[PDB]
Amino acid sequence: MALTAALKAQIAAWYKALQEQIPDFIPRAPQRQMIADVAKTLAGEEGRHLAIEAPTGVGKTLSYLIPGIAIAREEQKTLVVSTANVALQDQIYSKDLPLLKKIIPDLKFTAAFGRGRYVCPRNLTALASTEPTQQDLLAFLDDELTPNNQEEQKRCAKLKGDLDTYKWDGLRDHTDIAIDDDLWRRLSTECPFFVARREIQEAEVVVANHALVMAAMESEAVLPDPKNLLLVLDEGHHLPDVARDALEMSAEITAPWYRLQLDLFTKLVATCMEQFRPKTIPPLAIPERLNAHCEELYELIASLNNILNLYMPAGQEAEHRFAMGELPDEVLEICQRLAKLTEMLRGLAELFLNDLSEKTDIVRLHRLILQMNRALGMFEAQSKLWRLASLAQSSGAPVTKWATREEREGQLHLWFHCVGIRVSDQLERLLWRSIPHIIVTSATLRSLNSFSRLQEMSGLKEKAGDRFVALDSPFNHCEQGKIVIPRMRVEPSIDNEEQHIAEMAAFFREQVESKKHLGMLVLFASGRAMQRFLDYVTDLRLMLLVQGDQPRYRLVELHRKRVANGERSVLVGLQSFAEGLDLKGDLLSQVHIHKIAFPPIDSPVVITEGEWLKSLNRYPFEVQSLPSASFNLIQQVGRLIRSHGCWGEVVIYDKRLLTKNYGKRLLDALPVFPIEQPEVPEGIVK
Amino acid sequence: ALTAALKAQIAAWYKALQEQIPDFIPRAPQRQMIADVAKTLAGEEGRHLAIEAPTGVGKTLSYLIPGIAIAREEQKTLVVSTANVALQDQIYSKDLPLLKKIIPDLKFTAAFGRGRYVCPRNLTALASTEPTQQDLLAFLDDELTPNNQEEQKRCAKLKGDLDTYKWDGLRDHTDIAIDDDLWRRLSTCPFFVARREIQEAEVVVANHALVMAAMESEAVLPDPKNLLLVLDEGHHLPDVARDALEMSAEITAPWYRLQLDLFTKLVATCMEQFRPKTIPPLAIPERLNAHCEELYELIASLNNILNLYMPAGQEAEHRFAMGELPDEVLEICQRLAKLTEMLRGLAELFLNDLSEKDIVRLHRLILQMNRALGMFEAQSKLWRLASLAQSSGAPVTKWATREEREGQLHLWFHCVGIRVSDQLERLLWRSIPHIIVTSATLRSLNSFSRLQEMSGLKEKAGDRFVALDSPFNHCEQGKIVIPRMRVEPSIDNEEQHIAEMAAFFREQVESKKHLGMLVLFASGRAMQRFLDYVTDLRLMLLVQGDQPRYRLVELHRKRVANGERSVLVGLQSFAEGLDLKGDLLSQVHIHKIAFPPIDSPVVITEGEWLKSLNRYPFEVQSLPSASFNLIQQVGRLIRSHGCWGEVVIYDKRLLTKNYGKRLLDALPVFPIEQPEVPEGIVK
DNA sequence: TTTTTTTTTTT
DNA sequence: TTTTTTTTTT
Ligand SMILES: Nc1ncnc2c1ncn2[C@@H]1O[C@H](COP(=O)(O)OP(=O)(O)O)[C@@H](O)[C@H]1O
Ligand SMILES: Nc1ncnc2c1ncn2[C@@H]1O[C@H](COP(=O)(O)OP(=O)(O)O)[C@@H](O)[C@H]1O
Ligand code: SF4
Ligand code: SF4
Ligand code: BEF
Ligand code: BEF
Ligand SMILES: [Mg+2]
Ligand SMILES: [Mg+2]
Repeated sequence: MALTAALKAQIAAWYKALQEQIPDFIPRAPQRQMIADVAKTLAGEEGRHLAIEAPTGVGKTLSYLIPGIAIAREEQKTLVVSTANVALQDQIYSKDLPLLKKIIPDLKFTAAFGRGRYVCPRNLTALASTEPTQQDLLAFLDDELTPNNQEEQKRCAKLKGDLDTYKWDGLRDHTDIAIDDDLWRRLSTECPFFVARREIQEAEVVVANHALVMAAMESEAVLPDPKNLLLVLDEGHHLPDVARDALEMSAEITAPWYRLQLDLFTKLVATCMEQFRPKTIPPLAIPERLNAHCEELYELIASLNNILNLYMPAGQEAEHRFAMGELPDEVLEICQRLAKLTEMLRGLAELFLNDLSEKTDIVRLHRLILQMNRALGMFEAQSKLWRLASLAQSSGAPVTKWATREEREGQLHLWFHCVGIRVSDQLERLLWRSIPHIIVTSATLRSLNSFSRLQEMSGLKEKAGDRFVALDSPFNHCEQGKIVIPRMRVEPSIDNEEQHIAEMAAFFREQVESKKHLGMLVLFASGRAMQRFLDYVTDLRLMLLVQGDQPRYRLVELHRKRVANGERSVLVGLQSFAEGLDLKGDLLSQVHIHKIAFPPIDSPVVITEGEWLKSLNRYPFEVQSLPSASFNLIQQVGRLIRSHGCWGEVVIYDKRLLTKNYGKRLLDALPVFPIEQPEVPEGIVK
Repeated sequence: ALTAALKAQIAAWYKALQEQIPDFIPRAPQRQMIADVAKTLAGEEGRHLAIEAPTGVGKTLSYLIPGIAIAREEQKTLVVSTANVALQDQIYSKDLPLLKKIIPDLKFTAAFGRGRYVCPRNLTALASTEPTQQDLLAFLDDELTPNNQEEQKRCAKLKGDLDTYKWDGLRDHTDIAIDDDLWRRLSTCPFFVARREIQEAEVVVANHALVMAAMESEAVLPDPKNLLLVLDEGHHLPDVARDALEMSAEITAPWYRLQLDLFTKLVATCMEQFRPKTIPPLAIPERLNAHCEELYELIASLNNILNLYMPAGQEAEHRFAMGELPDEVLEICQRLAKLTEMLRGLAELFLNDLSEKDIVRLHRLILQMNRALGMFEAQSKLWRLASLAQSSGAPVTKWATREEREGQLHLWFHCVGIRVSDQLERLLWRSIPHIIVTSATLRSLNSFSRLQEMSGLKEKAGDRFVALDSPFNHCEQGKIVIPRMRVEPSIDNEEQHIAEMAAFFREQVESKKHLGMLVLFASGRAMQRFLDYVTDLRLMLLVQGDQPRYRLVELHRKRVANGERSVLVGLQSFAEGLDLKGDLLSQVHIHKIAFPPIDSPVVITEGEWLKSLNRYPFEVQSLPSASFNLIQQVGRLIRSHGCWGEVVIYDKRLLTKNYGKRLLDALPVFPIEQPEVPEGIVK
């Protein structure tokens, strides 16, 4: 419970070694506060988890890293630091942690990423063949990867050498060679993914992202045991959303495909029995029983195909969302029985998998193990899906339910989808009650000056011993920067995107001509808006580092290097650069914000949530839209001031901050800045 | 900190005490210990304080005065814990009353385990129900029925003294004899009255076992953060700790199959009738059944493996050397730890859900779930320890026992860490802000390293280690009398040696030079045997086992005060904290050097681990505790300036053997006389 | 009452 | 080096 004397001493010595390690170190009261509270929670002195809000630039990273590393070493535990995206992962791994390793020269830290971001060596080799192709029928059936053209081949040769000259580690984000979305789909499914994941076991600090932490809690195969984990959820305000996205379930239900899956599974169970018989035979493994079971399950799937197909236009890609997540009684009945039958088949598959796997006819057995694993995976998905479709509520809210008919290989496949609108109870099972003590931190945790929204979405509760701390900002923003809202003619509506982007490009272009700022950042709410904006500043492309051209944090580095040379450099990007990115002083003195980032509203889950909110007589704009845009605006504005020596301005090109009823509330959530309103040149939409 | 108001207050109380003790003689180490205990308890000087003061210095008042002052200034409960119930009673009926005069608003209570309280229901049944004559209907019911009428009458006078408020309900606080069988039936409302008194008492007088339990089952004491804790006779703490931290759980395969079947059916019935609005994955029937099957198969395998180590179909035992399990058994234990921990969590979750939630049926399910939780708590802790290779830098003792109860055999698995320093660190040292550990025997070979290694108290943590001096003039105040026993106190000579000791003792009584005597034995066997030679002296003997211990002490004091000779005879409980100044005790008879029994699986495994660390087990486990024991025993005699008399030690190995020097050198310097012994007539 | 539109990650 | 069974609790 109580912090040891060795531990407090160790934290104090490291934190003091910081004064000599940041030569321009200035004491920060909230940093000290957050060190103490983080130490208390992680060491098990006062409560379960800590949701601690500390404003942008306070220095939260070192605030949780220092105590976390101390307690990890003393307790022989693993500190897991999770952030919102790979760019912020890279920043912790490449900038914060190395600075801390100057103070702790034996610190061992790694970063963890999902398998999909790692290049596959077989695909890379095939993609980097000098003599690539024939347009053979043989080639068409043998469609192992071909280098589309010669320059792309050259890319793959470069990446292939740089893998073997060890510049590249295997991750899409960790090379300077730009790679295409489709080319990455080709490149990525001993190998870099396993040599990367091996380092987790011996690392004291693992830098992950929230998606990977969610998958890790449910898989239970990527991180160490939860009881041996110290977990910090940096930029924690994204956890519910990520959790909701992690717990979405989708499975194919196309009846002929489903019947074939059941046929194969029957055949596979029987062959396991005849070749590697278990000691006790599962009742469900008896052939008459097993295909009685499979026949009932198939007929249920066929009827659900008929029913769902009556909703959608025959023979076209389509979708149908059930309002309020309420299924018709017949469909719910079917779902409940499918949950039963697919769970039973899942359990049978798991049983055979364990039996075969314990047996470790080695090659024959390995083939059967892989097959049984694939069947097990399929029934796992099924079971989760139908158990979710059968719920009338989950965490006090409906479950979004919808079906799609989508195309692959010229064939339509029927898919069914379920998403819990609220997810708190699942967070309780996967994180809150599984990890002894967790830090949830961010500069934007409170909504309307309350932890109420967060408590509703995450499930964290005072009654369970969760603490909620709101810290102050040490910087005097009015003495360091200014918010500038140009008097644009057009609000950034939907009818005005071209006009507004052209007027923004014009003003921006004079700010570049002003030569007042070597370091600037341009932030957009959508890729389309950004790509559209780049059409107006083409003559400037040499000075721009744009998200998409090189991996995000490699762009950040290039920016740091140019600004250090007295060169004008402009970062252009999206959400990844709008949050957590740390550019001190001259590295970022002018931030351009394209818009208020109101979230998109077209998803089945978001509109089902909207109808549920309205059924509870709550306004969806107030609940699901305005806080998202407020939080985003606070983070974006927060890119500017990172120190008492930071300086400059935040241009916000959304006149609605003064124009609409919600503009006052948005500005009130921000740090206090003087506001200037300069005039705008003519915007020539092209 | 130690404010001026608090210094003055402690000062003033210690001032009034001089008038309440008119035999007062100034005691320097007493003053020192008072200042150190106040400093530590107020937080001024580190974390915890291990302070050794010699026997009789007056430690009780030394820690009581600062503790009460500081506890009162703030809003803390001073928990005074000592080694046994007899010492609890001595603090409660003697010392605390003595400074309650000075502080007439002082509130103090004693806390004991639930086992020491009578269940008023059971007492009522036994007193108000005639013995049944042999009738199956009576047998089938197995209602509490007194074996005979004598027993019924005695339960009736126990109930009369209870309801007349003449008996507090504690086994130790009535003079009516109660054998272990009858107390087993009388006990499970006095217990809740005692706990309520804990809630607003300024001083709570406990024992070490109850503190340990309070630290793991967090319900007997208040929030640790609001506690001041003194551990009187603290040299017992590691042992208590070790004994409390032993985990055992049944693993009988048929029994285990039964328990898993019941838990499965119980979970399903909860699901069907009080479904929690969130289903835990493990509660899905296909998964809970797969889980329980795997668990059962592991338990059956473990049963087979262990049955290979133990004598065939009988009461048996098997201990794993060095606490190292065969690799297959380690694998099984690790998997059992996971599986039982998961089932424990599921039972807890369901208990929480039912509990937060059709009163009669649901109450029934809640009690069933709480028992299931209990069973899986025991299992998961046991396997978690069985899985460890080391705890607190030492092996984990691991062994299985097969015992018979009602015509069937039960298989049990037991684990106990040999060192518990880290567990004491997590449960005590890091849980209470400031703790006094005090005793007359804290150092061993004139160093605090033994206590440091056993307890986990360390300087690094800001724990202080103080050794005070004795004011008393032992050489000018008493003698060590070692008679020339013909036979050593070995094993095939015990009858002979007890007959000689009885003869010498009998002449010491016939001399009439001592009004107060204490006879101390190392075993109940030896004491009972020696009593066979003094039956004619029975009327002046007060013997442990005949009345509760401290009530024997009180009778002893009354008789001695009225000029009648009195002889206390007892064991460990009379050997340590007992205080009899002056006339109450001028002759102490020590039967033996109390070397500890070397019989425990834990003690054997410790012996071989010491050996593998190239340490002589005699030097670490037997001799130091014999020295502490002898020092404490000898320390019963001299309690003051003007105390007088002698300590007869009937173990001639203090002169014959080579550890004799070291035992004698560790005592206060006493002249040693070696008188002749009468012939020993073996009865 | 109010109002709003597409980022990021992993399975 | 040599030792041998008290006490208390969940
Ligand atoms: N006491 C301090 N003095 C000076 N710079 C600091 C101090 N603490 C942190 N920093 C640096 O100031 C910036 C703080 O930013 P960061 O930790 O990214 O803030 P946030 O809390 O938004 O994550 C970083 O560059 C960090 O290295
Ligand atoms: N200053 C003193 N002078 C004389 N007797 C004292 C003094 N202080 C305490 N005593 C008494 O001496 C006896 C021994 O004290 P006690 O606390 O039993 O010693 P120990 O330190 O071994 O526990 C008690 O009766 C106590 O009240
Ligand atoms: S293992 Fe994953 S990465 Fe290595 S080759 Fe097979 S697929 Fe490509
Ligand atoms: S003690 Fe507890 S159980 Fe025994 S009677 Fe009083 S209340 Fe009922
Ligand atoms: F809150 Be900081 F800008 F990451
Ligand atoms: F040290 Be005293 F005998 F309690
Ligand atoms: Mg940050
Ligand atoms: Mg004492």
